[PDB]
Amino acid sequence: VVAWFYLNESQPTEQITATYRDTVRWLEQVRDGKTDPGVESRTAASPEGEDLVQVQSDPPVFSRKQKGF
Amino acid sequence: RILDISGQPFDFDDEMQSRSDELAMVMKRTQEHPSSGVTPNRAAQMLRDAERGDLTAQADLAFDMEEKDTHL
Repeated sequence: VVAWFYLNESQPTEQITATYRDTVRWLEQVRDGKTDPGVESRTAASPEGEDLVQVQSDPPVFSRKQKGF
Repeated sequence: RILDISGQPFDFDDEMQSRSDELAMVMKRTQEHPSSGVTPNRAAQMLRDAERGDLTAQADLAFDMEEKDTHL
């Protein structure tokens, strides 16, 4: 869709521009995390990605998993 | 022969048991400090080992406690 919009740069029709706008809106929604891109139909598999959320802390002494006292 | 308190005769040697050449190797020891980063599991493991007859980690831990803690 976006390639066809790029090719029709000399004069774009209403429907082509509307479809391109819908596509870019969907892409922005995907980027913001408001919608999932989906998985390939052949097998359920989502693309790998880096850790969006990460926290750091020192080892938790005195936790309830100690069971030493 | 010198008679023991229990009544069993034995031979008396004036030289120390630690003065033997074979025992000289174990006499030199490095005093490790197991009080760095103490964990309740670690302390429990040290006490459990000392119960069976280790007596080394517990001794080092007691030495560390008697110097690190002012009140004790």
